[PDB]
Amino acid sequence: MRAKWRKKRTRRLKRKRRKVRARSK
Amino acid sequence: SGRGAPLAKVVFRDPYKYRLREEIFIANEGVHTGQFIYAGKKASLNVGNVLPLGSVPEGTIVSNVEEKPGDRGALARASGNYVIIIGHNPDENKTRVRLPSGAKKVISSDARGVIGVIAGGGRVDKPLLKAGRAFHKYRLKRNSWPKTRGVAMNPVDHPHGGGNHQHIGKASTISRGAVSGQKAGLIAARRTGLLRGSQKTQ
Amino acid sequence: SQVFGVARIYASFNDTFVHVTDLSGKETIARVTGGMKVKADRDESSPYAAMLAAQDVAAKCKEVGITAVHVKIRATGGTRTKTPGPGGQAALRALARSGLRIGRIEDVTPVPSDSTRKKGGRRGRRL
Amino acid sequence: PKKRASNGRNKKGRGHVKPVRCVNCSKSIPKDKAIKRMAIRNIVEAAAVRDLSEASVYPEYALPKTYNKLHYCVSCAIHARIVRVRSREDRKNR
Amino acid sequence: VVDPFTRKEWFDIKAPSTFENRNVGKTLVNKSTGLKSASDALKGRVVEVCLADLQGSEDHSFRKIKLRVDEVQGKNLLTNFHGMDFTTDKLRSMVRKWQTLIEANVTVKTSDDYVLRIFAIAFTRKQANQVKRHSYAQSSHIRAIRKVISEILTKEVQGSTLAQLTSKLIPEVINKEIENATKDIFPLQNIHVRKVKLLKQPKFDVGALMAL
Amino acid sequence: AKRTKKVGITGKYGVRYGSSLRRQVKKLEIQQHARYDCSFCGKKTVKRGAAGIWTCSCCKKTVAGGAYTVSTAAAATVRSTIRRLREMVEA
Amino acid sequence: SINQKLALVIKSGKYTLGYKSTVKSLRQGKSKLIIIAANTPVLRKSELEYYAMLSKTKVYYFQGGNNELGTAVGKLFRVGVVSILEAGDSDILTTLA
RNA sequence: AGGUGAAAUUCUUGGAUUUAUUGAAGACUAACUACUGCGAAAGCAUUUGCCAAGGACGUUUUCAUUAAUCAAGAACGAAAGUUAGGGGAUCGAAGAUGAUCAGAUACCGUCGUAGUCUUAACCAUAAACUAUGCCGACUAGGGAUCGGGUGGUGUUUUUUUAAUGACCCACUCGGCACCUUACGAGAAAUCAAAGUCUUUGGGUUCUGGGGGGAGUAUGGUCGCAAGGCUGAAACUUAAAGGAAUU
Ligand SMILES: [Mg+2]
Ligand SMILES: [Mg+2]
Ligand SMILES: [Mg+2]
Ligand SMILES: [Mg+2]
Ligand SMILES: [Mg+2]
Ligand SMILES: [Mg+2]
Ligand SMILES: [Mg+2]
Ligand SMILES: [Mg+2]
Ligand SMILES: [Mg+2]
Ligand SMILES: [Mg+2]
Ligand SMILES: [Mg+2]
Ligand SMILES: [Mg+2]
Ligand SMILES: [Mg+2]
Ligand SMILES: [Mg+2]
Ligand SMILES: [Mg+2]
Ligand SMILES: [Mg+2]
Ligand SMILES: [Mg+2]
Ligand SMILES: [Mg+2]
Ligand SMILES: [Mg+2]
Ligand SMILES: [Mg+2]
Ligand SMILES: [Mg+2]
Ligand SMILES: [Mg+2]
Ligand SMILES: [Mg+2]
Ligand SMILES: [Mg+2]
Ligand SMILES: [Mg+2]
Ligand SMILES: [Mg+2]
Ligand SMILES: [Mg+2]
Ligand SMILES: [Mg+2]
Ligand SMILES: [Mg+2]
Ligand SMILES: [Mg+2]
Ligand SMILES: [Mg+2]
Ligand SMILES: [Mg+2]
Ligand SMILES: [Mg+2]
Ligand SMILES: [Mg+2]
Ligand SMILES: [Mg+2]
Ligand SMILES: [Mg+2]
Ligand SMILES: [Mg+2]
Ligand SMILES: [Mg+2]
Ligand SMILES: [Mg+2]
Ligand SMILES: [Mg+2]
Ligand SMILES: [Zn+2]
Ligand SMILES: [Zn+2]
Repeated sequence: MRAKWRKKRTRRLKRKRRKVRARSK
Repeated sequence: SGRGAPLAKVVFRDPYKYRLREEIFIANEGVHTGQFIYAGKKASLNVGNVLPLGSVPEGTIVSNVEEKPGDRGALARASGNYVIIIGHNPDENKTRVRLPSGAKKVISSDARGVIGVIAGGGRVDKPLLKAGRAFHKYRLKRNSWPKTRGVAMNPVDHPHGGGNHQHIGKASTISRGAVSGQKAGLIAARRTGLLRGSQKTQ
Repeated sequence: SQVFGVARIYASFNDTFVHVTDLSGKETIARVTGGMKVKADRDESSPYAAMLAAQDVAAKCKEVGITAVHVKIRATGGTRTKTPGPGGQAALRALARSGLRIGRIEDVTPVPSDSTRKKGGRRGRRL
Repeated sequence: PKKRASNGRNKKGRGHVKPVRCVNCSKSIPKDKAIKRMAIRNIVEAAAVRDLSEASVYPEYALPKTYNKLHYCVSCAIHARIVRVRSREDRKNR
Repeated sequence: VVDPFTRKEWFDIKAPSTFENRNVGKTLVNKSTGLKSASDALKGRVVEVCLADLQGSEDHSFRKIKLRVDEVQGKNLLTNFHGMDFTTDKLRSMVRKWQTLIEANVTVKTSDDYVLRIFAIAFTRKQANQVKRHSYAQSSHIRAIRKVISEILTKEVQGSTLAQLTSKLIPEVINKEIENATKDIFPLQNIHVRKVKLLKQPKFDVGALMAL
Repeated sequence: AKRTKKVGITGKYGVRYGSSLRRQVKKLEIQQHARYDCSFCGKKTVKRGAAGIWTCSCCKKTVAGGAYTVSTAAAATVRSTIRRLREMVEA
Repeated sequence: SINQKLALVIKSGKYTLGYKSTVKSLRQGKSKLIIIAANTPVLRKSELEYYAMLSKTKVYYFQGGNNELGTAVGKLFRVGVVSILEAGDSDILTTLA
């Protein structure tokens, strides 16, 4: 990881964490 | 009605008898009531005129062209459609011209075409959105609607018939030489699957 | 009382073209390349292959009997390289040294009015 | 630390210029930043030329030149030895 | 073993009646059958060559030319024109740093119906007393020059049919008509006229050419 | 006041057919129903009848056009193209 | 450009607008010029020039439609043709050809 | 023929590459081009025409405090990306591939979808940089240059003179900068502002408070989406960092 691809990482993590919520109610 | 292009009743003086002849063109985009239409070899270069193709320079756009001149129009007739003059062989007067489908034909340069594009183009962009809006499209064409897929039928009805699943079963592409009764699917398909690109063949 | 020709030489890298035409060119005569008088691919533009290219070409001058020629050196040009390749000033001093008589040189590398973006990408060829 | 007032090279008053392509590798470099040098090769070779004006027509006359203006990206302009690393003080001239 | 050179012919050409050395050289075609002839295949061609060899002195090292052959003419051909050019070497020999460059083009018909377009180009020059190292022009001058160079060239043609002016250029003349029209706006060091060519493929009207 | 925040003329279709088709259908439902200017009459009163048929309400002058606009991008360039080629044929 | 030479006549001189009114100024030799919007029909064009042929006046054909001419004469409606009766203090009558 | 350190994938006797003569399409604007110009910035370079806009200068013109900087709220905003039309020459994320390599769907080679142009919509981020808020005042020399004005028996321009226009010379206001040098500043690198500060106050807005966790979570909010804007804590650490020296 350097910043631009560490950012790409926590963009994927921030977005998979975002969509796992939708499976629930 | 039934056609997506708009027509155009144009009238001419019959040069061998005192009366008028109403010839019915397909309206190129831009022609209007009251406009004067010129029709012949020495006619000039504005949309709506109809000229032999050896006259118009390389790069014009014409429509309802003749494969053999005098057939009174066979090509580029659909809404938004047209052809392009691409070259002239003057001796052996024939003109090569590229078509909607991307193909290129060579037709006797004496062939008549109509300058411009056919009006009413862009019709396909809007979705039909309502099944009935298609019922009505085809009620003024022919009984070609709706299509029920062969895979829903019993094998007595269609080669795609039968099965305890809904599968074509065997390859759905048919060789051009199949016999009528068999030709249900992708006849003489030189490929299948998802393309990405377009025409201009060689 | 002597006649001429048109050399239209094309000195790239990886190959060298000497090709003499009629001043029209709609009829032209017997090209030889740089790879016809050697077969290596790492030795296709080498001056030693340009002398061999002018050799079997001038030898075919009097194939139905003509004498002399004009010259037009053109590098790759276009969008790419714009500078004469190696076998250029080799293949010329060959047919000068080869008795065929010449004059009036011109550089006709096609140079653009800065157009049609070039191969290599934005970071270049990274070697 | 900042190395040069002209940081990359020679632009103060613009904020943007259009880039040029390196003649060796095709790297993109903004024109002002590029290092331009004139190639005006004589059209004949090292010596190699007296052999021609024998084969010449024309009281010799000939001698035209070539003109390519060369733009080099910084990476290639140093590999090619066109430009070399100067001292910390040696670094401001024209 | 075909050797398509012995079995093929060798002809000649005049292009003009303008200058002195009207005759050229030669080439071949598969000797003229019933059609496929040198009569039918041949003379859809034209030429490209320089100028000093046209009119002698070497103040004229530049200037290629085009030459449109019209019709088959008796083991010869007289080729009118399909335009002309300059040298891709000598232009680069002019455009130097620390000076402005002007460039103007125009297109004109000839009264018959044969049409063409022609270019022109000039640079700035330092006055004898200059110490300003760059001699640049004010872009108002530049378009005021561009406007009046163009006014100078079109002044000639269209009081011209296909041939009528063709006569006029050779002695490097209009460069003085620009000069007397432009030594009040800015100095201007190089003036020339690089490129022409014909565009109309009109009614050939045979009776035209034979003047030459 | 403001009736629909986003749906405009396609409010008739309700929730049927999916948000994006209504947005495609919308764009051309506007062009199809728009009042245009007459090139001859000057008056902003030409709107379409059937597809490609555009009639100035007064001045009664009909012209052919695009299926949903009086003029397409294509025709406007082919108009500016034969007129480009026309000018070398005449001169 | 030349658009601009007109708005001086409006405060200065006097004018009328329209077919039915300028066709009078011509029947009286008192329209010293008429201006015709480009988009006006040619039938009306051809016939309006005939009056200038009889009224002993030449005409300047306008480069815009009835819309652009109205804004040019400084009004908010279509205008086919305008007639100048007295230019008063105006440069227009010299500034022609 | 191609291409390369070297090669291979590719084309070609229905004749490639090369040459000619015509033509078409789409992009781009070479060389001129610079320690030059313009714009608030992002940016802006072939011609001419139309539409409005603009700074500097000049002014013995008018108004007269109308101004400066700014929560909130707005306009524009590279490239990419989104949607839908047109357009698609080229180059070219993905992909196809041929090499290389221990492996190498990587750097190289050859193709190639999207994209690259565009219209109508979004989108609002770039090391959006001078990493230097804006307004105002003062504190050093120098020579250049762009635009403007003045001046001068000055050089070139003849129309028939002159007037302009180009150049020289002094000055001048306003720029893009630059060189010298610091008295002063500073951790230094360096700075005419980063000076006029423990001799600490001209006016004003925004931002930071050890390093991670983290621009994460949660709420809100804008977006169609990608994502933007706002933004913690538990926990964890004696460093992480700047500039210079050897
Ligand atoms: Mg990175
Ligand atoms: Mg049915
Ligand atoms: Mg179906
Ligand atoms: Mg079905
Ligand atoms: Mg059953
Ligand atoms: Mg079967
Ligand atoms: Mg069966
Ligand atoms: Mg089945
Ligand atoms: Mg199923
Ligand atoms: Mg090779
Ligand atoms: Mg390297
Ligand atoms: Mg460093
Ligand atoms: Mg500025
Ligand atoms: Mg920037
Ligand atoms: Mg009345
Ligand atoms: Mg009437
Ligand atoms: Mg061939
Ligand atoms: Mg032609
Ligand atoms: Mg032609
Ligand atoms: Mg400038
Ligand atoms: Mg240019
Ligand atoms: Mg704010
Ligand atoms: Mg944007
Ligand atoms: Mg963008
Ligand atoms: Mg698209
Ligand atoms: Mg493409
Ligand atoms: Mg890959
Ligand atoms: Mg690659
Ligand atoms: Mg490629
Ligand atoms: Mg916004
Ligand atoms: Mg910042
Ligand atoms: Mg200040
Ligand atoms: Mg000055
Ligand atoms: Mg000045
Ligand atoms: Mg003065
Ligand atoms: Mg902290
Ligand atoms: Mg912390
Ligand atoms: Mg956490
Ligand atoms: Mg949130
Ligand atoms: Mg450090
Ligand atoms: Zn490079
Ligand atoms: Zn109307």
